Amino acid sequence: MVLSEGEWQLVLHVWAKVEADVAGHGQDILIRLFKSHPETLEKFDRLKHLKTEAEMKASEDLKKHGVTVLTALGAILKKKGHHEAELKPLAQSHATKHKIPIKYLEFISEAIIHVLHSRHPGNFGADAQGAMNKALELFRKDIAAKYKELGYQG
Ligand code: HEM
Repeated sequence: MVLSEGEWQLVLHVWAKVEADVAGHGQDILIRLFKSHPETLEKFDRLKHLKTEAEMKASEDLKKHGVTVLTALGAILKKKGHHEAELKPLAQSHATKHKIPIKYLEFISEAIIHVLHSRHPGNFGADAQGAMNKALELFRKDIAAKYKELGYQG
């Protein structure tokens, strides 16, 4: 797939709001992912022991990681589809080191869309949500094509 430039604008216009608080959004997103789909927390060897949302909220390691995730994703969105170099090292670690199935990337995509919708209703109407979803689907499709070259297609 290919997004039009107006779709990328909608995506980078909300993203600019997210970047006002990268650590807070990181936290929200990862917590929404873990509560919705608890099985995903098992993949994290540092975080696994967390039992409640109160524990998640107070974890400095969860917050540090959320910043790591959003910073990497942001650098990929800002590429506007020309992200092949940024996707290589990411596809290699998630496919052969962490072992993250495509299904899980769909779950965090859902958590990103949930949080933006709650925090940014004015900049995340139906068109901008459709453009964010298209941008994350492009991301998943290109990662999945890389997982298969790497021998994982998980
Ligand atoms: C929007 C998609 C995602 C982005 C952009 C992302 C990004 C990253 C980055 C930049 C790192 C550190 C460098 C590396 O290991 O490659 C990382 C590590 C990791 N990622 Fe992801 N990730 C995403 C989705 C996921 C999901 C959905 C899971 C599990 C459900 C997962 C589990 C992990 C684990 C287990 C590590 C290692 C954490 C640690 O022990 O420090 N990732 N991720």
